[PDB]
Amino acid sequence: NRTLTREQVLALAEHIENAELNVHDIGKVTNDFPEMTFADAYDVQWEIRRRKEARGNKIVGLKMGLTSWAKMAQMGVETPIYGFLADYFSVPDGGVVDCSKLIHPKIEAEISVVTKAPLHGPGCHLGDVIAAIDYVIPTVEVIDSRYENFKFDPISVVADNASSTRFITGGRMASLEEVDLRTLGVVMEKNGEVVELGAGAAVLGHPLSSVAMLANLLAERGEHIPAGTFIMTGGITAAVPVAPGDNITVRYQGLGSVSARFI
Ligand SMILES: O=C(O)CCCCC(=O)O
Ligand SMILES: [Mg+2]
Ligand SMILES: [Mg+2]
Repeated sequence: NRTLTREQVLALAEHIENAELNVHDIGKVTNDFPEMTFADAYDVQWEIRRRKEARGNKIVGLKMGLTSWAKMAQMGVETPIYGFLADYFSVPDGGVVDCSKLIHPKIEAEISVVTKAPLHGPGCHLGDVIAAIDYVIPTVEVIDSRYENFKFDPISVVADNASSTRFITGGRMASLEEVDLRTLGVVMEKNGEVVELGAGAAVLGHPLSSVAMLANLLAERGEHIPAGTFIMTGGITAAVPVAPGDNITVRYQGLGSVSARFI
């Protein structure tokens, strides 16, 4: 189920990573490799992860993307995708994000979890996930595809680490039993006014179902979710462009707010 040579996997990972590291867009890689498969793209993504680990970056988490019924159908896929989170992606509550290091960023409000027991697929279900959740973390993702004008496809997007670039944590980081992730209301304000809202159910019907799905996806490569993993479960709100000068505040029902400023 692969079409790339090893040399191509290595060179594509360099090419795609350089676009993020040097803040420029690129053509979608499937233009040059039309036969590229999901396994190829994940090969490329995991190689970019290796490149970052090799230079000393810690991988502090994983994210899930295309977690909407609408999102999957737009992309012609039947399942979500995942990507990894490097330590320098992390931004503190109330922090300042430098847009000069971003290409064409947008923000999404999400809910994250940190696990306290390993999770394995295949066949991981909602019931398997519950006790493995330590606590939840209100999180705003900054997504920033390295493909120009968002002219892409899901295979290219996987290869580009699912557009990951920054994430901002904040609010109250509470045990799972204190929080209903299905009914969790989230309100995104930008420049002083409400611009988007949503509920946790927008994530596959339940954000914990996204965690179960992630375990199953990882199992396809013989991987799993180790205890202690931070997982961003998916977009609760629609993605919103951000630019220098913007202030955002995202309010999480019963869990405070997450804020950031852009320059
Ligand atoms: O849902 C995500 O977090 C990944 C989205 C990747 C595609 C995009 O850049 O819009
Ligand atoms: Mg650089
Ligand atoms: Mg996201």
